[PDB]
Amino acid sequence: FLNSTKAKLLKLTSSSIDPGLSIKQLGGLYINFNATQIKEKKKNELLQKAVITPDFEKNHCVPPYSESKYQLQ
Amino acid sequence: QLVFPLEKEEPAIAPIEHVLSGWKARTPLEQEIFNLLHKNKQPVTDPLLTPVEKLEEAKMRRAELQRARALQSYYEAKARREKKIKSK
Amino acid sequence: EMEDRLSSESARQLFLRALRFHPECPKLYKEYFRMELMHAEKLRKEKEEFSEEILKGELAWIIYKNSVSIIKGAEFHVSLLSIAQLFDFAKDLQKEIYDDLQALHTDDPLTWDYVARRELEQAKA
Repeated sequence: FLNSTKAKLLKLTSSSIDPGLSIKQLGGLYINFNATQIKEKKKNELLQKAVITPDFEKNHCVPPYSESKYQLQ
Repeated sequence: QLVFPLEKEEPAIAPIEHVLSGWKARTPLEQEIFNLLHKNKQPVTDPLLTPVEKLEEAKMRRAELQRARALQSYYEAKARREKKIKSK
Repeated sequence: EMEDRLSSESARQLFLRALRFHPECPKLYKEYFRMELMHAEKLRKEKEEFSEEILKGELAWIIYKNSVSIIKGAEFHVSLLSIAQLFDFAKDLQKEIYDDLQALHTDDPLTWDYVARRELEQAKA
């Protein structure tokens, strides 16, 4: 995909043109063409916003699970 | 249904080959490249890929287009062979 | 444009415009230098299957002089030679650039080193 030309099939030059940046140097393509990286990031970012935290065992009283809208206001 | 104004409009995105005709030369590199090209027989841009504004010299350019069109047939006719070869 | 659409002329304009946006990028010059030498190989095989100045690689030689003028560097001039050796045709072009390496680029260690390593390239011991 990045380098699969028909000039490769018809060998007419000893070399090809090299773009410095590569797919592997980048994160890679978003899509696959044969028989997940962002979903790892969403999974990781969501885990960082977790109520189970460092010093969770240290806490003496757990914060309440759910509160009414009136009490929060 | 009637659409006004009646005159049609060219699509939003020009496909490169139309764009490259508009460019000219100002830097010393492009001057020397163009001068060597024009003193020879080689053309600056593609005849078939780049359209132009719609006697004996015009016939020759038509002949040049046919040879250019014949060439692209040849490389494509060439390419199909190894594709059949690699399939085998 | 080159390797898929096989249009050498259209690829030239995309390169030439690219240099005006980025006048100082050496990578653009090397790839443009390589591109014209690729264009020479296509024409040499074209003549065999059936203008003289381009077939000699003159059109790529114009790039070499201009690129050296803008980029006054020892490593860049040696770099352009490396692509030149890769193309078998027009050895004079490799000869011309190599000769300019000693005369034009002096007082810099890299040029003298390259000449040494080229000379490097029980009885055999």
